[PDB]
Amino acid sequence: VNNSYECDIPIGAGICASYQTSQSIIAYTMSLGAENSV
Amino acid sequence: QVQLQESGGGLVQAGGSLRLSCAASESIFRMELMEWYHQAPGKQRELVATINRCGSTNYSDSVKGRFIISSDNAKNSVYLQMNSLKDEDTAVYSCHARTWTSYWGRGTQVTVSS
Ligand SMILES: *[C@@H]1O[C@H](CO)[C@@H](O)[C@H](O)[C@H]1NC(C)=O
Ligand SMILES: *[C@@H]1O[C@H](CO)[C@@H](O)[C@H](O)[C@H]1NC(C)=O
Repeated sequence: VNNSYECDIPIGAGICASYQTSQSIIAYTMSLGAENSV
Repeated sequence: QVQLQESGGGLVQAGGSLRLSCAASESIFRMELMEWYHQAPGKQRELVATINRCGSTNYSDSVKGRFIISSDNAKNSVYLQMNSLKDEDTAVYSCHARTWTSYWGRGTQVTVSS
C-alpha cells in the first residue's frame, strides 16, 4: 500500500502491517504522525 | 503452477448456456473456500457465487435460479454452468481462492449478444 498510517505491528526498517478491509493483511511505510506548520 | 486458470468464456447468443472451467493444480480440499467475481468494463468488480469446504453455498440476487456452483472431487476444478444468458452478464468473470493466503486468477471475458 502506498498510503501511510500509524504503526500497528512492527516488522522493521520503517515498514508496518495491519489488518483492514487482494490480501487480508497489508504492509506500508510508517508515518511519524500528522504534518503541521506554524 | 499457473493456478486458478480459467477457461470457457467468449461469445454467445442471449438465452444460451455456457461452461467455464476454473481449475488449479492445488488440492481442492485444503483450499477450503472458492468464489467468483466479474467486472463489467467500467463497473466495479462484484462477487458472483461462493462455496466453502463444508458445502454451504450462497449466490447474489442476480445469480440464483440461473447458474449454480459445482465442484467435482475428481479433477481439481470448480464448475459453474451458465444458463439463459442475458445482456447484462457481459463482464470478466474470475474465480478467486483463499487458503491461509490469497490466490487470484486471470479471469475471462463473457459477451452476450442480442
Ligand atoms: C503506488 O504504488 C505502486 C506500487 O506499489 C507504485 O508503483 C507507485 O509509484 C505508487 N504511487 C504513489 C503515488 O505512491
Ligand atoms: C487427491 O484427490 C484427488 C481427487 O480429489 C485425486 O485425483 C488425487 O489422486 C488425490 N491425490 C492423492 C495423493 O491422494
